[PDB]
Amino acid sequence: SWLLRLFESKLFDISMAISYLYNSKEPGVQAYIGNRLFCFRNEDVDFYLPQLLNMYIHMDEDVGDAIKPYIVHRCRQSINFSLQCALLLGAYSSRGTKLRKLILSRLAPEREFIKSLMAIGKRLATLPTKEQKTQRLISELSLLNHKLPARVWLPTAGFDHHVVRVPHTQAVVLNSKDKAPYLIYVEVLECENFDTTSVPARIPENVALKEPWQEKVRRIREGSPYGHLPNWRLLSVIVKCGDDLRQELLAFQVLKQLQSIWEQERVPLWIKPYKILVISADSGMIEPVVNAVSIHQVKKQSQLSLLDYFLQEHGSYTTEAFLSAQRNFVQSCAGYCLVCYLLQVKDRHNGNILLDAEGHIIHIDFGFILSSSFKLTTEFVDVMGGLDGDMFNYYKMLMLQGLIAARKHMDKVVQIVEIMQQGSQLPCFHGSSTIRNLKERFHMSMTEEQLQLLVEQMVDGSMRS
Amino acid sequence: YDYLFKVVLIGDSGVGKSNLLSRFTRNEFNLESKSTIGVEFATRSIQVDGKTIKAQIWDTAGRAITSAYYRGAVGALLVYDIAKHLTYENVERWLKELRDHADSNIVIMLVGNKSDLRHLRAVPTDEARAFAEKNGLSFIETSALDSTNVEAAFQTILTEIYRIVSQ
Ligand SMILES: COc1ccc(-c2c(C)nc3c(NCCNC(C)=O)cc(Cl)nn23)cc1S(=O)(=O)NCCO
Ligand SMILES: Nc1nc2c(ncn2[C@@H]2O[C@H](COP(=O)(O)OP(=O)(O)OP(O)(O)=S)[C@@H](O)[C@H]2O)c(=O)[nH]1
Repeated sequence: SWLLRLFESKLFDISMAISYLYNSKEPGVQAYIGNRLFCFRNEDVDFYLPQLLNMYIHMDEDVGDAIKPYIVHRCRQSINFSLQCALLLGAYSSRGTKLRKLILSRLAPEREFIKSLMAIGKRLATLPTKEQKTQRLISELSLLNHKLPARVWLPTAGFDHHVVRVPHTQAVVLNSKDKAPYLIYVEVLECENFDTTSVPARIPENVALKEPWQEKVRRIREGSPYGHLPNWRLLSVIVKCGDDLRQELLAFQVLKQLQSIWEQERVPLWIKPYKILVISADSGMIEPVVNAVSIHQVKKQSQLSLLDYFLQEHGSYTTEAFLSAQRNFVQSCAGYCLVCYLLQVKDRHNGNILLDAEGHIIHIDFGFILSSSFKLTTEFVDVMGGLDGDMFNYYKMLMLQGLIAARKHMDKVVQIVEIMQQGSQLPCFHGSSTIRNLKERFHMSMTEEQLQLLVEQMVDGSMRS
Repeated sequence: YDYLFKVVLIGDSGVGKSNLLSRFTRNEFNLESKSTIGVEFATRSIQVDGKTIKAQIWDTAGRAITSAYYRGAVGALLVYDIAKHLTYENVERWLKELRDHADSNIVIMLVGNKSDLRHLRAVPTDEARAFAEKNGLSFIETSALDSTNVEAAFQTILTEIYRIVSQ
C-alpha cells in the first residue's frame, strides 16, 4: 500500500508520474498511471508530450499500452493535439508507425498548409543570395493567400485560432545558406475552440522595414483586409525546412523547467525559451522572439561596442533605462551562462545571442550540447560595469543562487533529458555516459563554499576566450 | 465454524487473482506484485442465512500445472482484467479449463477486476454480462485497489453455494 500511498498523495504530479511510468517494471503500476493521466490538467501533461510519445515508440508494449488510451482521448478532443502527436510520432522513428496512421485518419488542410510552407523553403535553395531568396518567398507567399482562409492554424500559437492572411511583403530570409530558414508574419482570427467553429469568410485584398514589434503590427494591421476585426491577431514563425529540431525541442523543455525552477525558488535569473514545433526529423517551425537582433549584426549596424550601444539606446549610466537594461543584461547573462554550463552548450558566438529592447540577451543555436562535440568577453563585462563592479559581482551571486536552486530540483531537469535519450540517434547522445556526465555537472556532492569556488572558476574559464 | 468451503481463484497472470485474495482476506492491496508460484492459501469465515461458513481460498497461477488444486472445490472465481482484453478473451479457455479438471457442478463467478481503471476499460460490462448469462456464470465487476464489490464478490459466490441445500 506504501507505493499507492504516494501516488494518492498531493506529492503526486505529472513529473513524478512519468518517472515511475518510465522506471517501474511493474505493469500494474504502468497501467495505474496510464489512467491517472486523465485527472491531470491538460496543460501540465502537455509539456511532457514528447516524452510520453517517445516512450510509446521505444519502450515495452506494456508501457505503450498504458499511455495510448490517454493520447487517443486527447487526440479525439483536439486536432491540434492530434497534429502535434502525429508530427512527433513520425520524427522520432527512423510501433510508432501504427499509431501515426491511425491519428491522421480531416487534417488534410493543415497538412497541405504545412507541406506548402516546407515546399516553399526548399525552392529557395537554388537562389544563392539572401536577397534573391527573399524575393521568391514574398512572391510565393502571395500565392498562399489564395484559399485565403482555411482550416489550418499555427500549432506554435499560444492559443486556438484560424489563419486568415499572410502579409507576404513583410516576410524575410535570414541567411544565405543552402537551406536557409525564413521568418514570416501570419494573420489569424482567435478562437474559443478551433474544433467547433466555421472558417471565416474571405476579405478581398488590394512595404517592409526594420521596426519594433508593436510598430510592425500597426503597419500590417492597417494594410490588412481583416485588420478591423477585434478578433484579429498577428503571429510569427521561423520556418526551417532542412534543420533538425528535436534537440532544439529538448533544450526547450530543459530551458522551460529551469525557468520554472528559478521562478519557484526566488532567483531572479532571466531566460527565454522559444517555442519549437517538430514537423519531421528534417523540418520544423520556431516561434521567434520579437524586438531582438543578433549581437553580431547589432555590431555591424551600430559600429559600436556592446556597452556603447546600451548607452546609445537606453541612456547614460545615470539613466533609469540604462540601469534597468544593465540589470536585465546581467540577469540574462547568468541565466544563459548556467544554461550553457548545465547543457554544455557550445558554438557560442554573437550570431547566436540576441539582444532585446529591454536589455536581455537570448541564446539561440542549441546544436552542440551535452555529449555532442559560454564566453564572458570583456565586451560583455564592460556592459556590467567592469570586473570590480557591483553589478558584475551580482552576476556571480545570481549564478550561485541559480545553481543552488538548480540542485534543489535537479531530478525534474535530468528526467527530461534522460527519457529523451531513449532509443535515440541524436548526436548529443552519442556518448556512453551522456546522462551520467550531465548529473555530475550538477555537483550534488559539493558544499556551498565549494560551489562559490566553482562559480568563481567558471567565470574565470569564460574570460580566457 | 459450521461449514468449510473450498474455493479457487483462476485467471491469466496479472489479472489480479492474488490481490483479490489479499483484499478480501486481509484487506491489503499492493501495486508491486510477486507472480504467484503455484498456489497461495488464505482463509476467511462468513455467515449466510444464519450459518457460519469458513471459506478456504486458493490463489493459483497463470507454472501452468496447478490444475491439481481444482479438485474438490465447491466454488471458483474466474478472474479477468477489465483493462486487458486478452485476459477476457481467454475466459472461454478458462471455463474450458474447469470443464476439463474440475467438478462439472461447481459455482463460478466471472469477475471483471480493476474497475477503477475507468479510462482504460477494454471490456464493456455489457459484453461480459452477456457472455455471463449466455453461459452459466454469475457476474460482477470489482476493484481490488479501491475495494469495490470485493466483499460483494465473495458474498455472492458463498450465498450461491449455500443454496445447494440437499433434501
Ligand atoms: C538556430 O535556431 C534559431 C533559433 C532562434 C531564432 C530566433 C527567435 C526565437 N527569434 C528570432 C529573431 N527575431 C525576430 C523577431 N522580429 C522582430 C524583431 O520584429 C531573429 C532571428 Cl534571425 N532568429 N530568431 C532563429 C533560429 S534560426 O534557425 O533561424 N537560425 C538563426 C541563425 O541566424
Ligand atoms: N488499477 C488496478 N490495478 C490492479 C488491481 N488489481 C491488481 N492490480 C495490479 O495487478 C498486478 C498484479 O496482480 P496480482 O493479482 O498480484 O497477480 P495475479 O492476478 O494473481 O496473477 P499472478 O501474476 O499472481 S499468476 C499489481 O500490480 C496489482 O497492483 C485493481 O483492482 N485495480
